[PDB]
Amino acid sequence: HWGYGKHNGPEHWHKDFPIAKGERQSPVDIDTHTAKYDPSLKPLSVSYDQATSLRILNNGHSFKVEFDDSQDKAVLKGGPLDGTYRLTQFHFHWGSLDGQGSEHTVDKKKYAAELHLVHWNTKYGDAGKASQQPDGLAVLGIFLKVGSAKPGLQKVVDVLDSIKTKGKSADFTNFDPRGLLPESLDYWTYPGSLTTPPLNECVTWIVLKEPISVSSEQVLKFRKLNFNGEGEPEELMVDNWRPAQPLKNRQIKASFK
Ligand SMILES: NS(=O)(=O)c1c(F)c(F)c(S(=O)(=O)CCO)c(N[C@H](c2ccccc2)[C@@H](O)c2ccccc2)c1F
Ligand SMILES: [Zn+2]
Repeated sequence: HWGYGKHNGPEHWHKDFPIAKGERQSPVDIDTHTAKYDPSLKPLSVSYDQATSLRILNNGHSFKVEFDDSQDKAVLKGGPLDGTYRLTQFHFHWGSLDGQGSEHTVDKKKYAAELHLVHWNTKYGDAGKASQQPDGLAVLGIFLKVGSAKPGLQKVVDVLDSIKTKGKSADFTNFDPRGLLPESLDYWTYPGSLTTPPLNECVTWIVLKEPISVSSEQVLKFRKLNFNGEGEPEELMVDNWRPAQPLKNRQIKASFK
């Protein structure tokens, strides 16, 4: 099946998912100098106060924390969005070393990791149906640089030893995703896709300008996860990022400057 290695990695995905070479694929390089400031864009509304995390799982591609999205509890609205998007999960992409790991890049700069908070448009009723629509999903992307620790990430890092291999999961309640956000909500936005198969072109990307800093010890815990199930050969889960794809006929908009 698909993955991130030489024989089944991003350059191979188009064979099973031909949209991989489509007109609105993600991630992209964000050219800060040619993004267009749009003074008409609204501030992003991030209403995470009633978030209810439920579980964390290693799916053999990343790890993900899943939320109760059966009611409006943790939602994203405003910015470039029409209507209300419900948070369903977050996950990360990261590198084998600190100089790569992010999917979006900024002026060709790669971060050590990128956090994706995935939300679905409540007019579509569920994430599956939303994934089939051009305005189905909004993904809030946040870059991680290595430096000071992020205290609000610690609860995540400390449970990862319990989900080392593909298919392991644990209950994971009362995690506050507000503790992963940087101070600023300034952002770039463009229309794109999921960055993993099936690569649906259904995402409004909102990528925050300000990275969060995480420590070396925090990212080192990510890199101890395994892609494999227990009892297959050990392959560390690292470099689970798709590289920048061509922008094609898109303009990236900025909320600032
Ligand atoms: N970088 S990305 O944001 O594009 C991305 C990922 F990188 C990613 F790893 C996942 S994943 O679910 O953790 C394993 C690969 O599916 C998902 N999950 C998909 C998803 C979850 C919740 C809501 C919408 C989409 C995936 O599970 C999916 C794909 C297609 C249709 C429904 C669900 C994902 F969206
Ligand atoms: Zn992602």
